[PDB]
Order: sequence, then C-alpha cells, then structure tokens
Amino acid sequence: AGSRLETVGSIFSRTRDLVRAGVLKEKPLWFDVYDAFPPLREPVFQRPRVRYGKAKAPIQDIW
Amino acid sequence: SFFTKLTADELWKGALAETGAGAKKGRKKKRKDLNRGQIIGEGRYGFLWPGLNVPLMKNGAVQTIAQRSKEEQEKVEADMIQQREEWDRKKKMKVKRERGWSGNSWGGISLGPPDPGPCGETYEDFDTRILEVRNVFTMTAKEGRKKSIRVLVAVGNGKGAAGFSIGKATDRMDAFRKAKNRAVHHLHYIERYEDHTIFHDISLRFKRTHIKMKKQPKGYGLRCHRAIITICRLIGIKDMYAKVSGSINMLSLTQGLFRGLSRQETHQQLADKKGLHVVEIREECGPLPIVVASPRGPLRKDPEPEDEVPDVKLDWEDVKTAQGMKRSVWSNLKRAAT
Amino acid sequence: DEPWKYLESEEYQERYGSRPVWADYRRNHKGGVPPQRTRKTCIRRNKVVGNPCPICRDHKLHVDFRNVKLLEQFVCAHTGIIFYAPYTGVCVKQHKRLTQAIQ
Amino acid sequence: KNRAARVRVSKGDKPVTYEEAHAPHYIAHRKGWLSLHTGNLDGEDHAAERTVEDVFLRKFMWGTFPGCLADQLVLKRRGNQLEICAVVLRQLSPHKYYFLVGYSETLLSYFYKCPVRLHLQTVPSKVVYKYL
Amino acid sequence: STDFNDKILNEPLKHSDFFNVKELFSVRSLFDARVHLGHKAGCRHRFMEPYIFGSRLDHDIIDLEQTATHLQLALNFTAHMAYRKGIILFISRNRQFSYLIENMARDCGEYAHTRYFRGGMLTNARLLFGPTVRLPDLIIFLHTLNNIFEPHVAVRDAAKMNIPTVGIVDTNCNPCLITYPVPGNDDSPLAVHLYCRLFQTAITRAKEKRQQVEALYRLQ
RNA sequence: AUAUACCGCCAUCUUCAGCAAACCCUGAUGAAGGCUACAAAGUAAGCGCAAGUACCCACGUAAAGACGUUAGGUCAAGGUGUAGCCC
Ligand SMILES: [Mg+2]
Ligand SMILES: [Mg+2]
Ligand SMILES: [Zn+2]
Repeated sequence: AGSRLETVGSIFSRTRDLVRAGVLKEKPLWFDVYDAFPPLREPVFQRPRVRYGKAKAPIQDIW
Repeated sequence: SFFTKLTADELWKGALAETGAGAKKGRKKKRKDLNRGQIIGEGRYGFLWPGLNVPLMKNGAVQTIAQRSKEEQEKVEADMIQQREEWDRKKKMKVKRERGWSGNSWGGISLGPPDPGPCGETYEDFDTRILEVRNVFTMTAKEGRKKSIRVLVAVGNGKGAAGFSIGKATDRMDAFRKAKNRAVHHLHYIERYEDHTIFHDISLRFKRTHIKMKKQPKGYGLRCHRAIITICRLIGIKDMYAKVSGSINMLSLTQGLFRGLSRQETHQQLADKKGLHVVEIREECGPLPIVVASPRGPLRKDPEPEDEVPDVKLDWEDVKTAQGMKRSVWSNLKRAAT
Repeated sequence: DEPWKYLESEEYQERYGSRPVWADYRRNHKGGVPPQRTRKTCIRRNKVVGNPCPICRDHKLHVDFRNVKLLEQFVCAHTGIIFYAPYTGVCVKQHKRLTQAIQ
Repeated sequence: KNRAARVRVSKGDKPVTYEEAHAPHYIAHRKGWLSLHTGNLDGEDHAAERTVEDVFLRKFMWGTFPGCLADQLVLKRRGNQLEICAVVLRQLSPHKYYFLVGYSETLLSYFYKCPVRLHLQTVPSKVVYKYL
Repeated sequence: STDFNDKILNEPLKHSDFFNVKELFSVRSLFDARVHLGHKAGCRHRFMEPYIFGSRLDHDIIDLEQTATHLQLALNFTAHMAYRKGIILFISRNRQFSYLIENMARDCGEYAHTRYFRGGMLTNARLLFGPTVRLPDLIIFLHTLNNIFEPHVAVRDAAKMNIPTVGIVDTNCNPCLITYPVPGNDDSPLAVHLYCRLFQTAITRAKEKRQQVEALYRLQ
C-alpha cells in the first residue's frame, strides 16, 4: 500500500512516486483532483522552531 | 498385552519429553513418522488381499487371496528398507542456505517477498534482506531477565522503492515477519540517475554516523559498506561509493542512508529551481554538451554568476586522495563483484 | 571443437540464464577482506579442488579466443577492461587463459 | 491444575474438534457419551463386558483405519445389534474403504457373536470446532 | 465503459470551477461570520504567520484575502471528491458544535466523527472494522485541535494513510500536514455554522451535478 | 536405576484475574513506551474469570478456576526415553 512516512514529502509526492515505481497498482480517487487543482502549499511536514536571535514574527500591528 | 497399547502421538509425546522440568526453562531426539512408508494390507506374512493392497481385477478377473513367496517377500522387505534409507538420507540432507555477510551472521540473508496484502495486494516484486539481529534483555521482577529479538529488515523492489523496519518479538521468525510486513508500509522512493546511481554526492551526519556517498559512472560497482551494498541492491543502485565514519550503528546507518537518498535533488528539480539547462559534460564524450535537464517553465536569461572561487566545504579525505597523499593499505583493494 | 555452441545450448541457459557464469560464485576466505590473489589453479594433478572457480566448475566452458560470448562476461562492457581475478573469482591459471583469449 | 481430557491453549493454532475442545465436566451438558448401552443403567448387568468390548472395538477400528478416522467412534447397542458410526477422511480410495468395511464387519461379528454394522460418514478434512 | 468513465470523470477536471463554488461565499460573508477573528498573539502558531493579516490589540486577525483563495480551493476539491462518489469524513472534537456537525453530515449523505477518536481508526482500520473496509477518500476538519490544544491525531493518521484533508486552521493551529488548509476562526458559532453550510452546499451541489451528468450521459 | 528424560493424573498460590497471540502508534524507527470519560493511541481474537449448567430459585453449594510458581508428587496404575540384569 501507500507509504506511511508522513514526515517525508507530502501525500501527493509519496503517492506519485509509488505509482511511478509501480508499487501502487492504481492511483487513488483523489490523485487526479490534486493534480488538477493543487493547493497553494504542498503539505510537506515541517517542524516548528522557536525564534532565538534578532529574528521576530513579521506580524505587524494594526493601527 | 493389548489394552495397554496407546497411539503413536501419545507415545511420541511421552518419549520426546517436549515438556517437563528440563524443558520448562532449559535448566537429542526428534519425532519420526512410521506411517509415511507403510501401505495398508502389507504384513510380514506377505499376503495379497484383493482390493486392498493388490488390484482387485487381474486380466479382467476377480483376484483371489494370494501369498507372496519367501524370495518375493524378501524382495519386498528389501524395497521397503531401501525406500526408508533413501527418505532418511533425503531428510538428513538439506539445500544449503546462502550465507550473508558471514557464515554465522544474519545480515544480508534474504527472507523472500513479504506476505501478500489483504485487499488483493502482492509484493512478489519486493526482496527482503536482514541487516541486524540483536538479542535484547530487560530486568523484570516477575521473570528475572526477559529475552527478546530486535531485527532490522530492509525491503526493496529493485526499482527505487525501498524501506526499512524494526521488528520486536519473542520468536526470531515472528520478528522477521513483523519487520518485513511493516517495512512495505514505509517505502521511500529513491530517485536514481539513469536508473543506476545517485543524482549527486550526499554528505550527511545522522546522529553520530557520517555517510559520504559519491556518484559514480556505470560499471564502477558498489564500493560501499556491506549494509549499504545490500540496501542499494534493494533500491536498484548499481554504481556508487559510500564511506561511513564515526559510529557504525546499523540502525543509525540505515536511517541516515535513507534520509540522504530521499532528500537528494534530481536534475529536473535543479533545472526547475534555477531555471537553467542542466548540461552534462563527459570525458568519454569529449566536449559534447549533453542537456540532461531543462526547466519546465520559462528559461532564465541571467548568465548566472561566474563564481571565481566556490565557497564549498570540502572533505579532507577526498582532497588527500585526489592529491595522492593518502596511502592507506586498505583503499582500492581488489574485492569480489558487488 | 565449438565452445560457443555450449553458450548457444539450452543447458547453459537453464544453468546460468542471462547472468554471467560467475554471478553465483562466492569465494570462501578468512575475514571480510579477501586475499588480493585468487587460487593458483582449481585443477591440481587432474583433480578438482573444493569450490572450483566458475570456469573450472563447468567443464563445458572452454576458454577459447573464438568463444567471444564467454569472454564478454569477463570484460567490463562500460569500460572495456578485463576484470581482475578476485572480481570474478576465477583462478590465476584460468584468469591468464582468459586474458590471453581476450587479447 | 486439572490435566484430565483437556486441550491446553498455547498459541491459538492447534485445531480441535467439538469432542476435544470440551472438558469432562461438559459430558452431561455439551457432549453426549460416545457409547450408548444399557449396561450402566440401574439394575442392569454386564457393564464390565460392554466396557471391555467398547475399548477393544475402539482400539481395533483405530488400527484397521490408519489415519482415516476423523474423530472418535460412536458405538450404539440395540438388542444384540452393534453399530459403529465412524467419521472418516476422504484420503483413502473407496475400494479400500469397502474392503475394510466388509472385513471389519465380518470379523467383529464372528468375534463378538453379534450382528456388527459399520456406518462411515466421510468428511473432506477433520472438522475444526475452534483453535487452541 | 471508457466513453462513460472519461466523459463523467475527467471532464470536470477541464474546468477551473466546474461546480461554481465561488458563488457560495464572499469576503463580506466571511467577515460577517467573524471568520477573520483569531486568538491572542501569544497563542499564535509559527506556521500560521503567513495567513495572518496582522495583530489588532494583541489579537490576531486572519487575512480574508488568503482565506478566500484557500476556501475556494478547499470547496472545489471537496466538490470534486463528492462528485467522484468519494467518502467524506468530517472530524471535530469541539463538543459545542458536535451535534450540529453530525446533523450536517447526515444531511449531506457523508460521514462524521466528532466523538473521542480511538487509537487507530485509520492506521488500523483493517483490524478494527474489517479487511475489506473502505477508508474515507477525504477528511474535513472543522477543528484541527483536540481538547488539550494539541493537533488532532486524525491529521497525522490521514497523512500516514495518504488521505487528503481539508481543514479550518485558526491562528494556533498547525497547517503543515493539512492538504487544503483554510485559515479561519474555528470558535465563533457563526464561523462554524458558515463552514458547515458551505461544505454541505458544496457536497450537495456536487452530488446533484453528478446525478445530472450521469442521467444526461444515459440519455445520450 | 533415573519423576533432574516424559506421557499420564494431580498438589500449590487459586478463598487468584490475569495470561495473551495478532496488529497500530510514540521515542529522529535506541535498550523502550502506549494513562486521562467534559477523554490526550491504542485495538484486541483467543484463554481464564464471567456467563451458561447440575442440585432446591434468580440465592447458595458444587463444578469450574488460564498463564505461570515450587527441576513440587507419582518410572510401584499403566505406557515410554535413557542405562542395566538375561543360569
Ligand atoms: Mg563458518
Ligand atoms: Mg480557535
Ligand atoms: Zn579454476
């Protein structure tokens, strides 16, 4: 079946790679929709890090 | 007497002593079936019963009770003894296994394809290889020192899709089954350049294990750590160099190898990222420029910076080898085909 | 008389397949690093030693300069260099015969 | 612990029939007696003779049909008639089954001086009630 | 069947907005439903910074301009999945809205799971339900956080099982593993009701359009 | 001769409720860990308890009572491994 490594790439990347490698016999129902209308950001896992130095959140105040 | 007789199974259970004080905690004989070579209607008197041990009809006529001659019965006994001896020899001999990295090691030993999936899924294209078999003990009050087996298993279809898993079990075969059935659900897809090698050199440090992989041309072979050789065979990589430094922990080595291989950047991705043709220069092909990658989107007309000096963190071993100062008596040793 | 006929034969295909004749050979040696030289010869005084090399273990394989299909298995297709003896496991005698036949 | 006529669960892999899966304290409750004769009733005699005959019949049919009996025999006595009902596998050829039926019936009838009959019910394999 | 499979399945993928979901909502409607309201600046999660318009008196405000595009993409994806007769599973551990969400699912012919999420409903579904069970083809989170403010385990499980997930992410949520995140308020009753109505309308429109297309092809 | 080779039949905690395969998840896929009901990763077939059954009820008494523990008892119920005796 599909790879369960949620922290490696996205679901689309893993599914496409497995289909190309022939592990997945048939593409899932959602694959064509994702290919046609991908989201703005690929859902790649990312570990959040807290800022430590001069870097600060760019969220400007509303005035 | 007769009523004191028992069944074969009960007698074997009593004689083999599979359970008891000695076998309870480990504070040689084996079962042999006596019915495999015995035919109904055969006795020491050598009688021929029509319909049970001999054909009911001979020459289209009903057979009668017949008794084999003494010489014929001797021949039958000799045939029975010969069959028993041949079966005993066949059972004693075995098809010798293919040893792994060493005769008594479990690494490199193939386990066959993983068990088929329930929903019509088969993994006959996948090969399973053992990488480490450790006996792990724990201190429990109830049982003293509890023993278990942890097995590291790598699987792969030889076409990029490969994975690894860890199986904990009280029984070694159960650990193998668990690990090899869990690995196929954790399959990385490793991109291979020209379906034989990695796309570029990979320098990684997973925990305390440094892995340095060098892309190599066709026919260079796998000059890598034996575990990396096995994993690359599972992936489908045929030419690569790999040096392991620091801790050589097998689990960390496998995890770092898979991390680096999965995180490698393909030529097409580089071309799309920087919007420039990725052109290959080969010494054997002379000055011919081979455009191995081209950007999907619009091409970048920026002639790119002609960096006079590249600020790249070199490795001292590579520079020493290139300059010839390295004189290790173990490098470039002739070895069997990998 | 016709060594290439063996490689054209069905028995060779069944025994070896598309793999080279040395694919399944594995030297038995001490340690993890094999000795840098193979055995001098697998046939000593017309007697065959244990674990003979791929050439010696199959009497129908003749190292003859006309047996080009067999000699191709001992030359790297990508670089054209003849594999050294430890690479394929052939003994020194058969390796010298292979080199002379290839030349 | 009670070790009498019980199958101990080890890995949930051992197949057991309905008879083996039930401990003795279930005889009156879930598995009737494998033999049915009036000897053990009140005021009836020859219980020991019937018991000895039943034991001999079981040990004789077990060896006459080696590896064929799927489960334990069922012995019924009606007057002087004796009926052995046996669940048998389909491994052996029907010719051998009929030969054994005739041989066993005649030999038992002449040995015990009673009209013995043998009814065989064939099953493809040993019926598994549960796994232990 | 190719003349059927192609014409019904592939044709809607040729249109930028086949189901015309962009008419179902507007930035004014989201503003009225208090979609733009977020948590305190202290509770802000790092990955939600790009979707935050700004902070108004230490209160984060969600950029409805990005919310419009994200919601358009999510509604289009949900409508396409429903049109393909996929299984849609709404998930929200917010008790206050639980009942309502369930009703919406029961009204849209889809499935809901608002109660406690037992360990392994997705990664062990072959054993919990059966070897032939069909996992959902799309999961919609009305709330991406459990009752202890950690991300819902269903997000990670669906990412493991390669199930695309639409999700309403507040300022303190983690949109990293969500396939189609919609930055919006998940606490106001108006916002949750608007999301439920929008997804219900998208799914119903998709199902009725699928019925219309199938009937039209049969009449061809 | 050996219960310190066993089957067989049992003692004992047991006047116990735990034993658990098979999966899933967490720890970077380290020896490990998996508890929250206004619930936060566990599910569990099966075994035992329970249930059901016997006796006079639904109560009670029996029966039942797993995995383990004492190298627990029995080679003298019987069978059997090993070893020994055969004027
Ligand atoms: Mg050895
Ligand atoms: Mg919120
Ligand atoms: Zn030789």
